[PDB]
Amino acid sequence: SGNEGVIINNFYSNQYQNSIDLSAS
Amino acid sequence: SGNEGVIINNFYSNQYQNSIDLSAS
Amino acid sequence: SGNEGVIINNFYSNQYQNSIDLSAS
Amino acid sequence: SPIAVTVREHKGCFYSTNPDTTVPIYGKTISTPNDYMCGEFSDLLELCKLPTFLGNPNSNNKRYPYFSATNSVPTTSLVDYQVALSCSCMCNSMLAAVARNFNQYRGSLNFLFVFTGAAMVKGKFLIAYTPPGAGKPTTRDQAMQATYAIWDLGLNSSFVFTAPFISPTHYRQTSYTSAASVDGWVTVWQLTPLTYPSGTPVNSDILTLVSAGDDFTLRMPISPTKWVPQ
Amino acid sequence: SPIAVTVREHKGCFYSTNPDTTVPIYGKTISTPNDYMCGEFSDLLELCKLPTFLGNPNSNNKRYPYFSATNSVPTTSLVDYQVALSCSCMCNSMLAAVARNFNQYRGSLNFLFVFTGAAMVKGKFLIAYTPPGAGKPTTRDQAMQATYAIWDLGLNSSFVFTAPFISPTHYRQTSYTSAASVDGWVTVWQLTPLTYPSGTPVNSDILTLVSAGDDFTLRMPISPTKWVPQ
Amino acid sequence: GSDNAEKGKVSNDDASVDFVAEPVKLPENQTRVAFFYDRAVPIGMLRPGQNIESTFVYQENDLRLNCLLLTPLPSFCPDSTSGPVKTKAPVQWRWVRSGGTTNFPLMTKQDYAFLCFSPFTYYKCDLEVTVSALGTDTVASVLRWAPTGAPADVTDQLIGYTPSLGETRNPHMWLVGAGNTQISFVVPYNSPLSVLPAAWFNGWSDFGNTKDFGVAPNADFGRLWIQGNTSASVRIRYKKMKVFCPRPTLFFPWPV
Amino acid sequence: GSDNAEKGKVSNDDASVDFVAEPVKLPENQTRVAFFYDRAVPIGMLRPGQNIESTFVYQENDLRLNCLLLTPLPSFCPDSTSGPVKTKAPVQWRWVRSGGTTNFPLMTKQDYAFLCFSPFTYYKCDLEVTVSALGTDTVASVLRWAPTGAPADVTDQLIGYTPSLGETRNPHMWLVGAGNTQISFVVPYNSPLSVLPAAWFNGWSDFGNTKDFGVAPNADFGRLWIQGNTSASVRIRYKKMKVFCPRPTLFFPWPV
Amino acid sequence: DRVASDKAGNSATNTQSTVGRLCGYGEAHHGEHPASCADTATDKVLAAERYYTIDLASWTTTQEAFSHIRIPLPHVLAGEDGGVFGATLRRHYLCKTGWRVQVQCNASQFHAGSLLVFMAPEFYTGKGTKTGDMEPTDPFTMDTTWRAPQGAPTGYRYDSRTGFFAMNHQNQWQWTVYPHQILNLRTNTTVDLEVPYVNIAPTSSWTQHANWTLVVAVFSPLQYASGSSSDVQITASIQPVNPVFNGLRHETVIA
Repeated sequence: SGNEGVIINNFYSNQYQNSIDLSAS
Repeated sequence: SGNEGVIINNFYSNQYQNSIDLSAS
Repeated sequence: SGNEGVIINNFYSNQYQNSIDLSAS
Repeated sequence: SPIAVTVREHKGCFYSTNPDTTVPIYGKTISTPNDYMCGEFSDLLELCKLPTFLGNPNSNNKRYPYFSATNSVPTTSLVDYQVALSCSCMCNSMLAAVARNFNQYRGSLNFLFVFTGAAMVKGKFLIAYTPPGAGKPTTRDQAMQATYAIWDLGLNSSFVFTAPFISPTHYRQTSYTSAASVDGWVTVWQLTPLTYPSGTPVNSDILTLVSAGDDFTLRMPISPTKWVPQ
Repeated sequence: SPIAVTVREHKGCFYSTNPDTTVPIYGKTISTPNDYMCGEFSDLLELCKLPTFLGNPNSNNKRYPYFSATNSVPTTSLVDYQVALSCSCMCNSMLAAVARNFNQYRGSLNFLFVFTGAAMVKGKFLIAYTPPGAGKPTTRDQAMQATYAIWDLGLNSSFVFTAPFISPTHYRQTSYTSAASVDGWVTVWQLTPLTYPSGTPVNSDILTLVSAGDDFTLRMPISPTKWVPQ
Repeated sequence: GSDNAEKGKVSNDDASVDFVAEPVKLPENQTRVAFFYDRAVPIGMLRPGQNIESTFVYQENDLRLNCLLLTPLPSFCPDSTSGPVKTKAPVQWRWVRSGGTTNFPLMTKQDYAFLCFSPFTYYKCDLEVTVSALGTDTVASVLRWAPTGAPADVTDQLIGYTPSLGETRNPHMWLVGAGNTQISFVVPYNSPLSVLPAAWFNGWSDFGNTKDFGVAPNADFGRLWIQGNTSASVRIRYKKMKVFCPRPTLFFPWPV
Repeated sequence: GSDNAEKGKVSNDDASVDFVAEPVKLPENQTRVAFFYDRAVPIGMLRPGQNIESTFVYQENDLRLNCLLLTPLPSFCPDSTSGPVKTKAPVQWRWVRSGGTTNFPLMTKQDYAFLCFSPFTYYKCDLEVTVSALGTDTVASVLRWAPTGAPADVTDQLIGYTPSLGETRNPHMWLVGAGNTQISFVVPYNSPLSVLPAAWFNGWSDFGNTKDFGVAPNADFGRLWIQGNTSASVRIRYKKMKVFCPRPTLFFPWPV
Repeated sequence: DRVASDKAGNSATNTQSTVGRLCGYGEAHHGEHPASCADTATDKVLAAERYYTIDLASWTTTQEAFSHIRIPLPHVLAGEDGGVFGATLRRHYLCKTGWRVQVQCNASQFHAGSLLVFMAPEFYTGKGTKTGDMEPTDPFTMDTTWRAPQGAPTGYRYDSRTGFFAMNHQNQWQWTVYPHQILNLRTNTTVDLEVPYVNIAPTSSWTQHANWTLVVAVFSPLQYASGSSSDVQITASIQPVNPVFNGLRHETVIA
């Protein structure tokens, strides 16, 4: 969706690379 | 468990990267 | 056996990385 | 052939919190076996639920693990804790000691009261929690309008009072860093006077401890403003 | 396309013990065949189990591969080895020579005694191991209270005495680096006098060797304080 | 609500118990011993007493040493009725101490964070060490490490014009050249002990029970010696940390 | 307990044999010939006698050479009734020797660790070499290597203003530029011999049996020549090491 | 169910006001032999596995919040009062054990006050600074007089200076984090505790380390109306749980 176009795009785990989305309810 | 979030996280063998856990008994 | 603990440990072919062991007889 | 690489602008940089490991220089070393050990734990959070003592200030201003009550109904409150980890009467509880190493919290605080006056003594107290918006309560009557519970003395020595987590935001800052100062108050009042017989110490002491309730959590590990023990 | 890379703070750094290999500059070179060879070994530990000589000091203070006994029961001990790799009477045994290249040890030490007095000679000795806590033994009687074994002379020339590995910790430091100095003592006493007939050399010599026992291990390869042979 | 503290414990409630309310709990992991201590923190710094071409020698200067002890606990040149003996390798101290008149800096080295907050009696882990340059000049430096209890081998240069510290089979590091400025690495729990004392060791360190009470022997991760042209900030990081038998944290001053 | 040393050997016991006790053994690998010797150690250093633009020439200076012999054993400019002949390439010596009056440094180069501790008669392996810069100036250096027994080809510059050492089909290395300061690499067991003498070779090196007794011929891993603006510390590392026929280690001084 | 009895060899405790037995770290010493010792251990000595009942202290109206007494282990039972247990202990290099304790103290329904009774690992038992060596005094001896709390619990330095703090610091405001129970005059005359074996090593060189400490501390001051029995003692029944001994030798002269 955003301005990111790299295939090997993992290296750092997802949960580290980004804030964790979680729904209150 | 700890503060480590890298996928390709091996390179150095486990036994070299960390003290070896072993139970006396 | 020796002091080497790296997984991806090939890059250079074996025969180049080490003297070639061969038995006279 | 060599692999071509693009070297990122941030090179040679060191990260105190880097999510990755570094080079091992003494491999294959066995870690001295400790299978015999007991008492082990994994989550700082647990330490938080162990009730520890609140520091109650005296006129000459020195602290006690408790507060006192007697055969009277003090027009004002007996003690009043400000629901706020940063808050000072907790300065030295395990709860606060752990909390100051984290940026935010969520959930219930549990206030534990223990009656140590004589078996022959009786009476009732009114413990309350007042949320912000209308200012802190100045009378039992007002307090009684917020969240409260009546504590009756008797065979059972203690009482666990829960300050509910009532808030606009999913989380709350753990520290008085700038000034919205608080998240409401916990106030303790006499409902009825401590009553008793002749031959009994007229002034009873009530131990006051605090701890994180069940719902409770902390997050974002940080450093407190450095300090020096007295 | 080039692969983007994050260059770690520790770059250009050289590691004496780096767990990895480096660049090969003379490849495909056959290693001169040595299939004819015998006597090969893989573990330094084995060298450790080969019994070698203990250096016993003389009054004029010079060393012998042994100690002497005779037709008497010396009120004090005949010899006394301090169970401690760093220890000096072992200074020159293969056991110690290997051990000084490692930081810690575990397991049994085996003390080997060989009687070289005349066939016509007899007698009995009391070899003992005393753990710390109550100080080193000053009399056969005390020694006899710790771990011990009686050695009887006869047809069979020798005796293997095992100093048991009794310790608080799973491992023990191999070196006198600062000072807890030791792990107990091995003391040798006469139980009964060396007895014999006229025409026999009254003073018999007992060869004293030491070695790592079966249980025994070493770990963490290191460097000893550098030295110069006399 | 109603309970009894006497028995050693009490109901650990949430709002829903005493009132018409409920549990507001959300998932959350950041409060774990392991994760939490798994971040870098400075314990002291290293200052070279000598060149990369000479024989190394213990050296102090304005509380700075050319050698340091790998432990969270406080350390320094050994103390003496007559003052700390600065011609020697640092050892574990039993208290923190001001470098001089005012509180700071400190004469002693240590993980102040870990001290102000170690809610436990014993711990263990591997130690990740980072050595960062404090200066801007093309660097020429050698670093030697050794496990707790090992010989300092602080002997003379065997080969002239080269660093004595580099002359060992022990793990040593060689850093030199423009842009080459930081050393990073990890060492194993190398102690003879099963676990380490987070704060205090209620016993004597010698069989004669006359010395160093409160300090457990070999209760550290070894040490560092430096040599060359560059001073460096030294930080440690608790790897795969484990803690046992909970205990009280450092006291905090009550507001006047 | 009871036994007989005479026969060449004895029962190798543990506590459980003579007493109501038992085997306390734990797994452990760090004591293996291969693993143990598989770590880097300094044997000497290299000092350039000349520029990167000139014809190379053997050169000594305060015991430092612009060329060195790859062997654990002691080496130096060839000795002579009249003193070591310094206008020549180093060779294997039969003993270690003080650079001057006091014991250190040493005139000779060698793996002191390996000498003080080589519990075996013969060995073999590949050799991993590391050449580290002792100085901080932008480096400009050339390094030449050659297998045991090969011609030194220490001849004249063919191409003006360039390094003579670089003028060969032999394995050579070119290092230059800011931040570019260390050379690392590995060479094969290149000796004509099946195995090497760890210490002594009980025979003459010449058919006439008149010369160099105790030293086996081509019992080394070749050599290094250097040229350019930078001096360097040289360390070796035993790769896939193998040892044979156990023997006594270097004597250790009995306490006064 | 507030009435309980506990037997151990030829000894037996008994109480009519118990509030249960708090078992630290949720587990007990099982008497396993130490993997660090080769010699077969001496264990299961009935004569040594019982309650040794002794005097702790006299509680008075004078003592204030957090005043306390420290009892070191095994040390306090290493001598005479330890009977066969102490006698066997004195002749071994190493000992590994747990503890089971009952602290006793009665008053009346007209008395007020409360105690914090607990057990802590590696807790400072030093009495004072030894003039000369820069070390503590009598670490391994039980407090014979109540100990005053530190207003600022920063511990004790031996260098005769002040500032910052010592590793022997103990912050009483948090003492309830240790395995414990509260002895409240209006509720109960006894407390029952139990702890496993913990330590920096598989077994212990007891001769030089008091790994566990039994601490009795005041929470709310003793109080009573005139006429009410003024004399109040605190005693205790201490029992070694599954003691295991290794490294037999000539006897350590505790004496």
